Amino acid sequence: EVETFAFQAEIAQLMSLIINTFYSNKEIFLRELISNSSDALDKIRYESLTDPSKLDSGKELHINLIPNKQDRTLTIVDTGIGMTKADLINNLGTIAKSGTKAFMEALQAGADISMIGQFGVGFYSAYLVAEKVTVITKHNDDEQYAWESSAGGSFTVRTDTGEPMGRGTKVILHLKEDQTEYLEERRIKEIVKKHSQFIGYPITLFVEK
Ligand SMILES: O=C1NC(=O)[C@@H]2CC=CC[C@H]12
Repeated sequence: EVETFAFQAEIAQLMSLIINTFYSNKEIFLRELISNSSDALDKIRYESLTDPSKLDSGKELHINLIPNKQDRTLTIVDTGIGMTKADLINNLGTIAKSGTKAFMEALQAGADISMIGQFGVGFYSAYLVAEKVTVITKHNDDEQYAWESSAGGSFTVRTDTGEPMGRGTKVILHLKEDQTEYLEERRIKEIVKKHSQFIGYPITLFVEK
């Protein structure tokens, strides 16, 4: 059972802008996704200060970067608070609507794509380097879901049958053919040290086989 939804017109417009605009500084996608992971990890850590049982699905708070040249995927895994089904369909899209509008206005005033995170829609910077994005997520109050979109105006949501995560979010970047440099270890290290050197959680860069 796969459910297909339409993006809001404004969100689809943002995705087309990111995909079509000529912009060479693509490497900032990693900074945005790492920052999204750090924000979700902050949330579950704060919630556990008043409720230790919220960590029953995993005490570790960390971020993993997993490149896979065989599948041509780059995966950003965090053990943060995760996302409910309403998040995937309604809540994050409500927030992204006003953030997109502010992002569009700033761009016409001289801002560039690298400041996308200041408007709360940094996730969509993933489409600078990815033709398809899959998001596996598990919230303490909901089931494990798989979100997916190759842009084009629609996204799908399904109950995930893969390996259970416990809690957190898994963002799988199906990279474009000419963006395979972000599967190389030295490139990922250089980007992490350049834009994410002070993240308050351990970032483990997996290496390939
Ligand atoms: O992680 C994510 N952030 C988003 O804005 C996008 C839509 C909602 C949930 C899945 C994606």
